[PDB]
Amino acid sequence: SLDKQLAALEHSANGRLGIAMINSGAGTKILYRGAQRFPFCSTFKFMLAAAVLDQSQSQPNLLNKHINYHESDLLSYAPITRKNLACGMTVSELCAATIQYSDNTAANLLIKELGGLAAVNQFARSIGDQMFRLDRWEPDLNTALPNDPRDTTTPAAMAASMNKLVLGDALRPAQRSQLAAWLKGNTTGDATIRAGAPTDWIVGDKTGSGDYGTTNDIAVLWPTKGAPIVLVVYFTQREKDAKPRRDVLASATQIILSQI
Repeated sequence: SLDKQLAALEHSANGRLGIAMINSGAGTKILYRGAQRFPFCSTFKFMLAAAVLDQSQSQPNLLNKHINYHESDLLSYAPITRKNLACGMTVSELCAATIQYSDNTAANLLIKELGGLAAVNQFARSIGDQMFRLDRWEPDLNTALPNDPRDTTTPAAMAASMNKLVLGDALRPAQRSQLAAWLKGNTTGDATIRAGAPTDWIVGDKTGSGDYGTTNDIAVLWPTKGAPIVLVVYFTQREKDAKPRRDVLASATQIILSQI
């Protein structure tokens, strides 16, 4: 039914579709391949910023530590860090660049600042997420090889972690609002979940893309008009150099939100 709809959609796009939708207002969930591993690509940056915002509770002044960096830190996608190379940036500025632009160098500077890759994995365990695993730095974590467990999570686990962080009480209200705000002001997701949603709902989201035409989006949606919704949509294809399919994420989103 909903299965056959999602199964036909993913078949028509030559790939595998991973979906978790949570409605905290009713508690209900919707899963499709919700316990299968998918390469998370840049959507891990949501967990990264949440880890910094988490620490900003213990250390308030963290959001203002100034980070100097070097030409050697720059990557192909580093719009904000490239611009500020000769001046450096604050931890809060790196978070915003990381979430709202998917700046790869900003992400790497934040990983190092948190205490390395192990620190991100530790943070996920600390909120009860046993599926998340970060194995590489940017941009290597986007290889997305089929059935490769590195840099993966499951849709259900990512949805549960986002729900706890953006809507649950894993963060204090200001941190939570800051995270929602960064998500809400994301500029990279106009053609994904935001497209398939009602046009007056407000959406906050983090995209990801990788090889194998991997196209990801994770979002909190605020209906005007009801209780908030967490939607994870992960999509990966069979051909290594396939074009991304943001339309498929749009189609999956309107198929899912039809059930509400």
